Amino acid sequence: DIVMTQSPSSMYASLGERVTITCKASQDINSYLSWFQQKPGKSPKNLIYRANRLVDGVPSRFSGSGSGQDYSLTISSLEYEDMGIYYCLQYDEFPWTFGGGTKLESKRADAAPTVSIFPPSSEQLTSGGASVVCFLNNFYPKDINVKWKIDGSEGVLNSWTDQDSKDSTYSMSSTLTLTKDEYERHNSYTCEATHKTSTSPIVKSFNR
Amino acid sequence: LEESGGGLVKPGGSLKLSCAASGFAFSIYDMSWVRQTPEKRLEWVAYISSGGGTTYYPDTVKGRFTISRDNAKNTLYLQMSSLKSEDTAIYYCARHAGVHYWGQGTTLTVSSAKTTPPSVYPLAPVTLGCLVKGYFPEPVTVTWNSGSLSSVHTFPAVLQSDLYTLSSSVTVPSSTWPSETVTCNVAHPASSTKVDKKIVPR
Amino acid sequence: PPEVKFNKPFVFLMIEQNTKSPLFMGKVVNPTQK
Amino acid sequence: KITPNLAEFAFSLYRQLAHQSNSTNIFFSPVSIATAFAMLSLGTKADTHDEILEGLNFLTEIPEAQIHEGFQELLRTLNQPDSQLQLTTGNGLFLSEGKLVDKFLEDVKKLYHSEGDTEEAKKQINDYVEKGTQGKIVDLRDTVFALVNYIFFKGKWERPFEVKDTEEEDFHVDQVTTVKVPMMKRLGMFNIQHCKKLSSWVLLMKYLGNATAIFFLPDEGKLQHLENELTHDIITKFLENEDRRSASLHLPKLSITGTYDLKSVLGQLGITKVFSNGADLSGVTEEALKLSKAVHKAVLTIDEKGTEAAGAMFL
Ligand code: NA
Ligand code: NA
Repeated sequence: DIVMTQSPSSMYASLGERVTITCKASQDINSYLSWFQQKPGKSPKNLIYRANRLVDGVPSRFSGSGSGQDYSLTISSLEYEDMGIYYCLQYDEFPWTFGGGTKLESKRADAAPTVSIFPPSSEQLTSGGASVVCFLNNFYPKDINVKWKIDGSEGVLNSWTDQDSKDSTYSMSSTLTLTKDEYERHNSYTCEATHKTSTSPIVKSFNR
Repeated sequence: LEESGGGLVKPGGSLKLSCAASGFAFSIYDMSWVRQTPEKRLEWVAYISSGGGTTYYPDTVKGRFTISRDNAKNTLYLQMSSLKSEDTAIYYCARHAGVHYWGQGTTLTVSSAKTTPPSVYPLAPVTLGCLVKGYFPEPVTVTWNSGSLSSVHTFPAVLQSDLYTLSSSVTVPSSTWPSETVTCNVAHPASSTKVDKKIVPR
Repeated sequence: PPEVKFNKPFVFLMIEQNTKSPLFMGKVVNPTQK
Repeated sequence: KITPNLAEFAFSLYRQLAHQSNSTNIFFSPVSIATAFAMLSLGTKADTHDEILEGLNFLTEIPEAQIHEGFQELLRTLNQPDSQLQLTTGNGLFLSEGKLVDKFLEDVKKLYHSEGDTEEAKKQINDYVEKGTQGKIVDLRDTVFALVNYIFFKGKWERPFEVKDTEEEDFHVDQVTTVKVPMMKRLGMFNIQHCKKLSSWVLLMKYLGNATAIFFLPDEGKLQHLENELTHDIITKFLENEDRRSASLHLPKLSITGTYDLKSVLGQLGITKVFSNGADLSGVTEEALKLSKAVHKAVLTIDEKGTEAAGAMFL
């Protein structure tokens, strides 16, 4: 069983920039390696086979070399249709194992999140449960901090978008799930959002 | 080649997938099944050579899965048995002669949780939200005003003690609400429940 | 010329060893025509 | 003993099938067709008898007895392989209980080892065809007298290909069309040569056992030149060998079917008294008979491991 180490796991780049990712095998694989690309909402597509021979129909931007144990994928001029996860395939011997995958993401200027807090609706509240939701739409980069202030003091579940195909921003939803009695007891729900655009948090709150 | 037959299977059950193919010979190519775990890790599932010999299986599925060809009807099969929680993945049928091409996949969900329709809730304050809480299994289709606006964030679903929960956010100009209708359309094919709840100011 | 590619239509014979009689004869013009 | 006439028949039949149309794949079995009409050669009377032997390129210097016995040593040698490759031939004769001369019976039982309701007869015949061929010819009925024969072939390459180097490469169909097919790839020593009489490469890959496949790669435009000057004398010269060079082989995998009804082609080969009213079939029956159709079907499969072919004949 050959373990396929693929580095790096994630990296940003800009349009027209040269991108190079590597895939190393646990043993020699006689240059029987294939490179795949996966769009977020679609299936993997084959780009290179035998580690240097392109699949018919792939643009000439993709290169690739390597021998024995260290193989590499190179994009001479990156495009926006090349953003995704890249996989390296091993078919020198059974079983055929793949790589961990390299996430290639688009880079742009830093932005601040549009924060929005939502009180639990009375349709949900008449069921024994309450959920306070806090949206963080169209920010960049990924790393962002969220603090849930309840009475001036701090069950939170989060979700992350992949990357917008229009403005290359991210978006996160933060849901604080409480009970009907726990919600109806307290009054001042606040949602801080700490980003690197400034040292002051972006605050949204309400009173019931 | 277009594969189908996926769905929800209880633990310990069995299921048989199919990959019908047209546009190429399918009696001259080698076929294989490949799955994509929820952790986005691809791993090889099956390998049948051309004609029927010889099938290859990794040790993780050896003795449980059985790949077979039907070259007369141009259909690939994958008999699954003794399914576990690790078998939950999107499965692909692949024809490979040096270069291989994968289908769009079919989703297998192996869990003991019971099917449940979602409870849709409006998120009123301009960004509007629609909470889809407590459904199983995946997926759900959330559109705002029947996809008319479609310009909208749909967040991935979180598992909370064996139910999925997600939120959907739409941003509209300040002049439109409530000066224009905003309804979040939620469809769940596992329960065949199409639900549309309008958004009210208060 | 060690670059023998069968990418053109060709003819093949399938003859027995001991009997020397041709058991199968054919002409391949398109493998996809099955 | 009769193999030189057998290859000439294979080529005479090949020319007309190919000359009819060069736009589709071709695959037939000369032995199955030859045995079918040679089996009937023992139950036919004059001027239909003769046209049958002449149509198999046989009368001139060989008696009728030595011909039929060539096929009994033929079918016995083929049905007796040193099993590494699987090769079997079967002869069938589906009578319907009326009237038989019983001299035709004893002749076909010795020389050829042979063994209304439309639905019952059709299903019974096709099972006999599908039984020996291991389900390769499955879906190959008029009247009382039917003669059926089948052949099954399954061999392995002496130097098998590896199923990782099989890459999909282009295949030139008609200098405008280009299709992509999975081609097998292997380097090393091969039994390859150049004819200088055919303008074509000749490659021989022996199967494990008593069988060998020959591949003819014609030069650009010399496909028709190959089909016309390919004779028995040249192939025997090619089968005297062991002059082996080294080269890289690109062999495409294959899966094709023949499915020929050939009452018309044989007339071009001299067998006109086949479906004629005047045609004489007297050694067969005592009540009276003629043929209505002559359907031939054959399948081929080439892979890295070997070759799997099966042919059938229905008269
Ligand atoms: Na392509
Ligand atoms: Na094609």
